[PDB]
Order: sequence, then structure tokens, then C-alpha cells
Amino acid sequence: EFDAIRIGLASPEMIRSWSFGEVKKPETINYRTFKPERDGLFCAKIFGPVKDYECLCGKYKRLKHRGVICEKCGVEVALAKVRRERMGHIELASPVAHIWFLKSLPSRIGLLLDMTLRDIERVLYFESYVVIDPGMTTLEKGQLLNDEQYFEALEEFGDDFDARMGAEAVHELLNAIDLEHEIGRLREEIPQTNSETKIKKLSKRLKLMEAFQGSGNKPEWMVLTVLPVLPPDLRPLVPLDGGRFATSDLNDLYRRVINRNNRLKRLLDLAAPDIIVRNEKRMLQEAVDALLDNGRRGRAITGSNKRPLKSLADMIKGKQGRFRQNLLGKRVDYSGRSVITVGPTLRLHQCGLPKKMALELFKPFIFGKLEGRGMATTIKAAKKMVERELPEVWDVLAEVIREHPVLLNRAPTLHRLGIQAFEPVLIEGKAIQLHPLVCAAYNADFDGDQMAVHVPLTLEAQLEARALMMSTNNILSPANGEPIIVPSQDVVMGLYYMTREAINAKGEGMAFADLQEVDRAYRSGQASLHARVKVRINEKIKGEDGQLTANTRIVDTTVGRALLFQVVPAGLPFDVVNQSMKKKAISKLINHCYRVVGLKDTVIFADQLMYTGFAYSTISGVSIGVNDFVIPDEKARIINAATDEVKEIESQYASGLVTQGEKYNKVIDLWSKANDEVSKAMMANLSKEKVVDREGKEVDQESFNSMYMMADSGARGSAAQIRQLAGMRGLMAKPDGSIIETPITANFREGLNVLQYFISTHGARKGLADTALKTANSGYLTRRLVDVAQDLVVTEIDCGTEHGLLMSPHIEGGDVVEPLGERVLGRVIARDVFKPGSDEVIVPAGTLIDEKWVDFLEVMSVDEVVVRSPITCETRHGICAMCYGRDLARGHRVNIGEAVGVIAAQSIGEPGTQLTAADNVQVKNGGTIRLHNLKHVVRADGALVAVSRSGELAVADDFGRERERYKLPYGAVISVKEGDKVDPGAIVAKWDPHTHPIVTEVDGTVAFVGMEEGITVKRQTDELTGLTNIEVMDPKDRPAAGKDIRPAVKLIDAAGKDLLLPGTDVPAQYFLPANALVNLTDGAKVSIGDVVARIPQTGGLPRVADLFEARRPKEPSILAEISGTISFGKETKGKRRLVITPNDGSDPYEELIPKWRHLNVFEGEQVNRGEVISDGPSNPHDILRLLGVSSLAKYIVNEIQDVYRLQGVKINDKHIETILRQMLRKVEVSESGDSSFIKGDQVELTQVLEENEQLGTEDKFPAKYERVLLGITKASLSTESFISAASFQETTRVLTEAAVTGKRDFLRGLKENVVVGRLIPAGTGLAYHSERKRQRDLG
Amino acid sequence: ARVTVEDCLDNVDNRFELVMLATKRARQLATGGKEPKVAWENDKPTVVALREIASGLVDENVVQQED
Ligand SMILES: [Mg+2]
Ligand SMILES: [Zn+2]
Ligand SMILES: [Zn+2]
Repeated sequence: EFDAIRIGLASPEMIRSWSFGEVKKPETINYRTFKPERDGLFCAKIFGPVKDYECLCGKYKRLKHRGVICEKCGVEVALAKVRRERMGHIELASPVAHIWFLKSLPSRIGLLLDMTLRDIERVLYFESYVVIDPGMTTLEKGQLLNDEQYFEALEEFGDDFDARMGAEAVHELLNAIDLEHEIGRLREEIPQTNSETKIKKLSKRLKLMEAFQGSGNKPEWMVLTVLPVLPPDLRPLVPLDGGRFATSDLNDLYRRVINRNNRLKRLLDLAAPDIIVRNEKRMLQEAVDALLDNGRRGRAITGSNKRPLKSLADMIKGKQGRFRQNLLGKRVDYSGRSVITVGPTLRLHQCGLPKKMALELFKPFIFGKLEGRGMATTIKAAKKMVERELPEVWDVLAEVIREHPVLLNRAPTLHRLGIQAFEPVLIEGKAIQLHPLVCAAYNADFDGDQMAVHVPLTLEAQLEARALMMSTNNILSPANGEPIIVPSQDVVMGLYYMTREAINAKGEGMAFADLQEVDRAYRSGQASLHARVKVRINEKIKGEDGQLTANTRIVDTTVGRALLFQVVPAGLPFDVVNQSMKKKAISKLINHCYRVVGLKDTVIFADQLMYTGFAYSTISGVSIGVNDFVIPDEKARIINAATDEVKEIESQYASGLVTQGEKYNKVIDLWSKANDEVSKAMMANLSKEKVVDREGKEVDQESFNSMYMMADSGARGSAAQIRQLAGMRGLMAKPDGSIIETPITANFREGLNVLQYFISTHGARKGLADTALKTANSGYLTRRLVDVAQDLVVTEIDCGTEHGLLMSPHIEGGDVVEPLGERVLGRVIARDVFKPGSDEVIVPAGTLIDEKWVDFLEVMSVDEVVVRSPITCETRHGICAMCYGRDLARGHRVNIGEAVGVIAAQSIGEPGTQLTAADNVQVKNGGTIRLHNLKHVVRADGALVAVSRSGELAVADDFGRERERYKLPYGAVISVKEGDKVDPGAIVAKWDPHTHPIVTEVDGTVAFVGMEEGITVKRQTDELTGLTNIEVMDPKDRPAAGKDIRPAVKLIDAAGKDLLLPGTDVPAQYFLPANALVNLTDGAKVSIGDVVARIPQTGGLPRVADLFEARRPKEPSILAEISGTISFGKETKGKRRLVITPNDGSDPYEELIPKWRHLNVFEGEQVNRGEVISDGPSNPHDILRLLGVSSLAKYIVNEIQDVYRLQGVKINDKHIETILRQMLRKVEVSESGDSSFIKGDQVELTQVLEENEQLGTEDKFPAKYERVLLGITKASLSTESFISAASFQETTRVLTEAAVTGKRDFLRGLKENVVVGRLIPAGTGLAYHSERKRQRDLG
Repeated sequence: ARVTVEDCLDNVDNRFELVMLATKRARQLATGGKEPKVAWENDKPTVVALREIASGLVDENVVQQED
């Protein structure tokens, strides 16, 4: 085996070892005979022969001595594949510096030479002179010199001054650079300098010189004297029809550098002057430039070609960005494609396959059975038999294909269910048959879609397609526990018609003995399909595992409902069949059958439903006719009544009573109110349209209309689409974003007009234009999420951590959205679950929560249980299986080796193709009011007004859990009712959001202090004595004298004593912001909590992708740094700085905010660092470094789910939190002491270094760190392996960094092993890597 | 009758080491090293090797001792 690949600079002694000869002549072929000659690019002396075991003379052509060498010439005999490994090298007269160290922005030569990028280029082009080895001279090495300046330097010095110009002057300095002494000059001057731009330059000097020596690299290895050549097989000359041939673009670049090298190799003894010796060297330096990379600096061109030459840098990158063309696509054998075709007579664990494809895909397998049987001994005789297609070939073709599974997959694959193995069955035709039930997972319809096919060969692959990739194993969806093999539209429609109940039908009131006797009466024609009968059933209950009991029970059901029970196995009760059996009813039936009986009986039950669904649907005459789209008689009454009301509104617009800004709102609100009035009258007529008559008077039942059956069953169609056929369409949206005032009155049945049809095109073309863009954005979103979750493979079975996250149901809003049982289903418990009473335990340890424990926790009043999240379990190199939840496809726990990082990124990008007031508090439920995190003092009047901005109103039910939790604003007046039952709809708060309430806890006489008339306060009143108060002045509109003065209305006692609030020595004072209106004058008594002053106050793929990139919004919310005292900054300084002074520890440091955004200008209040100050979008960067890591993970899952729940999809919380673990792997260090000051290290790397250094005598060698959140684009490049960073993007910068550092790569990832050829360490390949490390660890 | 790789995966409850014991077991039947205990079902060697795991006739220590 092999591993530990290295990247380093090539030495001049090592290049001469791989080479087999020296090339000096550009001639490589002859025109008389197309055979190579000696000393050429395609020569046979250095490289291999043109054919196997041949030479130029042709004397020795035997196979006895393959390693012998020819004596007539220098070309030896060898194989044909030897031309790919042998290579040569050219001898240069003058060394030339490479371009890899100068193409990147930080020049690798300039950082080690203390020079700039332009200065290092001026020396190589003979444009300026430099001095080296000055010694006892005033000239420096970094300083430049001209032709006249260097001559004057030799006159004043006389000696000890050597000025060299060219590439040899640069190489002469690298040999005597003194890297061991150069680091001492920067380290000794480290504490001397104090600058920001000088400290960053100092960190890059020490981090690169340390890795330069620790890797065994040499400084003289940067410039290369010789240049290796590519083997000739990678740039061949293949002739084509017409006597013509083709030459690669690389052959012209090598020819240009060889002839110019010989022109310099022959001008070493001709006494060339200085005018030409400086230009002939630049002819060779530009040739190496055009060979390495083009388009940046040189951009060389050739004849009859506008595109630049494809250099060696452009051939490895190719198209599709930085990703190579071989990695994006690779052609495979034993494949094919055809048109799909639905087949109802196929089993679930098999599929169809044409005879013409099975004969070509399994061609090598047929040759193995004909030789083993004894029919054809020679493989040539068996080839002629399979082409003639005799009757004997079809016998062995069906024999070799009996249990060999094949693979089937569509062209676009977004999840793991795209590739499912099937068992091929020989059919007749040219199409590939597919099972009708597995089409929901493939996301493909029978409209011309083409699916691929693959054939496994080895024995290890046949066992893999029968254990994991089989169609019977991947029943549950990887996103949620709901099965994906749920009956589709056509079979559900057949089952919905079967489970029906009619008031009057043929064969009603009869009594049947058993299900077999009831089915006999239906086939005879004496009993209808849906009729009220009385049958006796025989069912088995499985309440106790391992025992099955039988019992007879007579129920009142229909004939159709009794026939469906013959399909479900006896393990399930009868109550799961007596329902109407809609689409959602069968989805809960398979999910219940999967967790009660097992899997062997579920596949048979899921297959038998398709047979009984199609058989009873073909007997039904379900057809959509014109008479099915009924029109209610109330449609003409609502339209004629709405048309008369609009005529009253438009007539008032010409008089001047109503404006145009309000007429647009009244028209869109009148037709909208008329749109719901038609829909309510239409559905009420369609649901009770059928009227049956029995025993005299008629009765009403559910209508059996063909259109209503497709909507009630939910098989195909929606409730909103019915409003477009038999009802009015309503208002439409314009492309600009507005809504047309006049709606479309007619519908699809009555026919649209020429102008009404033109309106519906605006919304249709915009919908067809979005489905062409979501295919590119969703495909780009799933690529960034999977590139950051590849190295996360479950490898441990027991971690031992005691941390987790608190789980609570969706209590926000009026009602609950997501219950607790649907959130902790499959997640193990973190700590012990406690009863409402003390000294009680429910769950002893971290046991896996299953369907049995969900009902056990729902009976109790427990609502806040802590679980183990992937954001916890800080172990390195994977995530433990204990903290990880249950498997999404398998009902048991996650096994060791399943790559949960790939299935987590695909579950997010899979549904991407489908995704595009506050005045008073009115509760909707009743219960005891419980306040949390709210500090409200008592009120003398009894209103209990709370001026705190932090608080929430929560009503508790009879069980003790908070059913509804609302948000309480600041300055809200609410009356407490703790311990009393509240009625539904009772008002609890009567706050006003138009004016900002200002209250003071101090109760007494208030007097304004520090208020100046004409500067801070202005005596301005309203007209006709409307408002007689004192209006304050603005901070910018005030004078220069009243700019630094801030009013402060202090509250004291009425007798003259200073009153202060408990807790702080600073007395409580009333705030006086700008443009405030104080109704109560100074010197009057004010109640506690009263109003002091009066101050008036996207969505889709770009929204979900913004949370993973940590992109800061345009308007960020302003918060507080450290809790304490809140104040207002100086208005004259131009920067509002709210100073802080906590009671425990005073912090003189503070922050400054610009005057562009105005928010919380109240002078004197609490800080509430956790509570936001400026309303708006919140950035995830400030939340992590302020509160912690538990709230950031809770905020991401909450905001992401609100975007997916809008469309209707349901994604588990395990996949959202899995990506959060990889983005929180990088941390920053403030005071290291053992490493650099500002560097990027992993959290797991800092924890192991901290724990090891604590075990010492000093016990203080460790340091402190801080968690920082990074985006998905920045976290992908922060990897140790250069292969994962080169395949993502920008393979040029990562390839140069690994050269000067000398990193040793350890192949232990997923993307690193797919390019080398070894097995992946995830899945079944973990057992192979376990034996490799065991053998390596032994020695 | 047919091979049941779904219930057999629930006995070991691994679904990852089951294919490892089945690979070395199915290779001995194709090369002719050992005769299967269960009668031949006129199927390939990859099918009989999976039925012996659920029956309990072979194991990790049993397949190692046969080689
Ligand atoms: Mg299609
Ligand atoms: Zn020869
Ligand atoms: Zn864990």
C-alpha cells in the first residue's frame, strides 16, 4: 500500500534521477518516414519505443530478454505503457525564477527577501543593479542602484563592493540568507514596535520560516536550473483521415523554449557585449512564463488562433470553475438509458429490462456460462452465438439473471433515494419498466423522462445492493419518519371510492358471517360496493410482544370497508380501516404498520394495496365531464351586488370626497370580501349536491361528484384550484408588484375574454421563469452544504458528555404549531426527567425515545426535557452515535460507520425545488397567567403598569404547561390575574404602540433639573388650546450652548427629602427625550408608573442561504455590550456613547454609535444586554459572543424552519443542527502565551492542547479562547488536506501554499479517497481502514 | 422461500458487519472450499450466504474456523 503523500520543491539532484536522457534538438520526426529520431521530443532513446518490444534498427524482436538494451542505438526494448512514466529535462545556461511565487498576491520571494513585488521583478529583467555581500560598506542589500550609481559607489568605497545584476544575483542571496539569524532580528524587535500593519507582517514572517525549516526544505530550491519535460504520451500526434495529423498546443511551447535555449548555449564564447547579454536572457524568461500560465501577464498568442495558448496551469483546471473536468464527470461501462414505462404487474423488489439491453449489459456474464457448461470452449465461438440470437442463448440469459440486482437512477439526483437497486425481469420492448409506487422518490413522471442503468460486477457489490440499496429497505424518507412509498394519486382514488357509506344502496341491512362470505355476495351482484351492512371480523391485537390473541367482534361497517381489511395483515386492529381512507389516512397507516409488525410484512402489505387499488378503480367510471363543474346560483347575486357598490365609490372620486390613495385600498378589499363569499357558497353546494331518497322523504349525504372525489381524497388537486374552475379567480398580481383593482369575473368553464386572459399571463410566465432558475440555485446550495459536512462520520459508540440543549414545543403564537412529541422523537435524553413533584424520576438515563415513550410522556405534564444535540459531544474526528438521534430510514439506532454528514446536507437541498398592529394582547385560551423575566412594581391606582422592555405573558393550562406565550412590550398596562380562570377573548393589556410610554418607579414630587429655556425646552402649544404642555428641543436643532446640556427630571419626596430607589444609590429620575410632550407640569405630585412624556414612534432561497453564510444584513441591530447602567452620549461630540457602570465591577471601556440611526434615546434606564435596543434584523455574529452557543443553535433552527414550514415541507431538526457543528469548529485566541497572538485554530485542537498543558507544576501553561461563527464558504477552505481545498475553488493559491510549507497529507477523508482510488472510510469501508491502522500501529 | 435480508439485518442490528461476514462466506461457496449446510435453492452464491446468517448456522468464529 501507499499513503502520506508530500508536496515540496524539487532539488537539482533529484530531477536528474527521474530523467533517462538529455534532450537538445527540437527535431523529433522525419518527413520521409513517420518514425522518431534520436534526441527528440518523441525520441525512443530517452522515452520508450513506439511499439511493444521493438527498436530503431529492428534486430532484436523476441520476448526472451525484455530488459536487454540495443547495441546499435540507444533505444532499448520495453512495453508500450512505459512512455507514460519516463521523462526528460533540459539544461539551461542561466537559471530562471518560476512564476508560482510571483503570480499570487503575497509574493513568496518578497516576504523572505523583505522586498516588494515590483522590485523583485526589476532585478530579474536587468533593469536595475543591486549589491550583495557589502560587509564594510554603506550600501545595503535592499537598496537599488543604477548604472551611474554603481560606478560612483566603487569610487568612494574602493573594495568590498560587488554589484551583480540578473537572476544569479537573486540566487546568490538565497544561499546566504541566514534564515536562522533572520528570525532573531524580527523576534528581538517584536516588543519594540507597536503598530497594526507591522504586527500582521510580523506574524507571517515567523509562521512561514518555522514551517520552512521543519519540513526539510532548502532556500535554493525555489529557482530551478533544469526544467523537466512532460512524457510524450500525454501530448501525442494522432493522424486522421486524409493524411493529416494533430499536434497539441504543448508541443509548440516546448519547441519555443528549446530553440531559444540553444541560441543561448551557443553564445557563451562569442564575447557578447552587455547590450545583448541582458536581452537574450529575457527571451528565455518569457518562454518559461508562457509555458507555466497565460492570460495574466504574458498572454502569448499563436497563428490562426484568437484564443491564448493552453499552458500547464490551464489544463489542470479546465472548465466548470476550479473543479476539474474528470471530477465533475467520468464515463463508466455497463451503463445505458431508455424511456420509462409504468407497469402495474411488477413486484416492489423488481423492475423491468428489455432483452436487447440485458444482452449487451451482461455480455461478459454470458461468455462465462457457455464455457463452463461445455458448449463453446473458445471465446470466439461463443461471441458468434450471442450475436445470432439462437434459441439456446435465451436459455442461459434468463439463468444468469435470476438474483443479480441492477441499479436505476435518474439524471438529476438530489438525495440518496435517487439511486435504488432493483431486480431485473426480462420483458419485451424497448422501454425500461418501473414500479408505480417508487415514482414518488425518483421525482420523475412518465412524460419522456430517461433513467440510467448500472450493472455491478464483483461479489462485494452484489451483497451491497441486496442489503442497503434495495427497494424494500429504503421505505422511510431520510428527512422525516413518514414513508415515501405511500399510495400515489391513482391508487388512492380507487381506495377512497371503496371506503364510502351511502344512505340508500342495494343490499343494505344484511348480515354476513365472515369476510370470505361477504366477498362472495359482492361478486354475485346481490350487494353494492358501499352499503351499510353488519359483518363479523377476526382480528389480532399485538399489545404484548411475543403473544398474539384472537377475538371476534361484530361491527357496523360497509361492504367496501370490510374488503379492505382483507388486505391489511391481522396484526393491526380494525379501527385503522373504518375511516374514510384519504391520502393522509394511508400515510399514517403505513407508518403505523412499520412500527408494529415489522418490515417483512410491510412490503407485502404495500404491494397488495396497489393490486386492490387498481382492480377496484378500473371497475369505476370516474370521468371528468362538463356537467361536473357545477356553478352555484348565488354567483350572480354576489357579482351583481358587488358591481353596484363599486359604482358608488368611483362616482365620489370625481367630486373630491375620496382620494386615489384610499380608493385603491377600498376596491381591493371589496372584491376580496366578495371572493371568499363565492368560495363558501360554492363548496357548500358541491359537498351536499347529491340528494338520495329512502323510505319516503329524501335525505342529504356527501356528494359523489367526480370533481369532489379528487379533492376530498387529496390524491390529486388542491382546494385553491377548485376556485379557478367553478368559481371566480379574483384579483391578480402585476409583474411590478401591485394588484389590479378589477378582478376576473368569469371562470374557466364559462370562458375567458381576450383581455381577461392577458392578465393571467403575467403570473404564469413569472411562474415558468422561476422553475428555470431554482434548478441552478438549489443545485448550487446543496454543493456548498455537502462540502462542509464530509469529514463528519460517526465512529464512536460512547462519548460520555453531560451537555445538551433544552427542547420546548412551539408555544409562540396563538396556538401550538409543532408538538413536543414530534421534536424529541428519536433523540435520546441528556439528563434525568423530573416530575412536577420533587424526588421523582421518569427516565433514568439517556435512553432512546421511541413511539412507546412518546405516549408515556404525553400522559404526564412534562414539557421541558433536555436532549443531546450534535452541537454538543465535543469529541474529535467524528460525532458519537449516542448524542446522535435515531436513523431516519431505519427504525433502530444509527450504526457505526453511517455518514450522517452527507445525508444531512442532502435533506436540506432536496425540498429546494419546491420552495420559491400589535396594540393589545387578546388571549384565545383560558388559564392562570404566569409571568417570567418580568419586573413590575406595585401601582397606587391598581393598573400594574410595567415599563420594562424585557417580559412575556404566558398563560398556563390545567396541567401546568404554558399553552400560549405572548410578547409584552415596554410601558404596557396589564392587570395580573394569577390564580383565577380567564375567559376566552378577555383583554389583558391596553397599551398603545403609537406613543412610547415613559414611567418612573419613584413616587413623589418631580422637578426638572438641568433644563434651559430656549435651548432644550420650547414653550410651543397647539391651536385653539389643543395641547398646552412643554415641548423639548431636538439635539441637532438646539443652539451651541444647550448642546451638552441634558434635562433630568429628578423625583423626590413632597416634604423635601431625596428619595432613591432600592438597589442603586443613584436616585430615580424621569427621562426627557427630544421632541417630548410632558402633560404634567413640574412641582405637581405624580403617581408611580404613570406616563411622564409623550414620544411618538425577504423570503425564499436567498433567505435560507443567508443564514448559512453568516452574511451581515444591510441594517444591523444595535445591542448592549455589558449589562449595567444605561445612559445617553454627548450630542455635541457627534457620537452617542452609552456609558456603563456595573455595581460589581466598573468597566471604563464603552462603545460609540453614529447619529444616523435613532433608537432608545431615553436617558436613564436599565441596560438589558440580552434585550435588543434597535429594532431590525439581527446578525448571528453578535449573538454568539454575547450569550453563548445554546441560543445561536436555537435561533438558526427556529428561523430556518419558519421558511420551510411556509411551503408545507417538514424537515427534522437533526439535519439543521448537523451543519451548525461544522461551522463552529474555528475559534480565536486572545492571550495564548504558547502560540501566536491572532491565529485560527480549531476548538478540538485547542482543548487537547489546554488539557495536556494543565498537567504541570505551573498549572497555568494553558490559555483562553473564544467561539466565532464562520460561513459555509469560509469553513470549507479551513481544512488540513490540500486535496479538499483544491477541488472546491481556487486551486492555484492552495497549491503554492503547500509547496513552501511542505505539508504531509493523511488520507482519512471522503473527498480525498475518491481521487486516489482507495476505499472510503465511511460505510462498509470502515472495516478496511481498521485493519490498515492496526497493522501500521504494530510496526 | 426467497432470501430475507431485511429480518436478518435486525438480528445482528448492524447492517454494516453483516455484509462483511457474508462476503467471506459467499466466496468460499464459489471457489468450492466448503459445502453449504442448507440445501441449494437453485440460486446464486450471494443469496444462500444471506440465509445462513438468519438461520444461525454460520457466524464470525464459524467462518474463520472453516478457512
Ligand atoms: Mg418529466
Ligand atoms: Zn534498433
Ligand atoms: Zn455524542
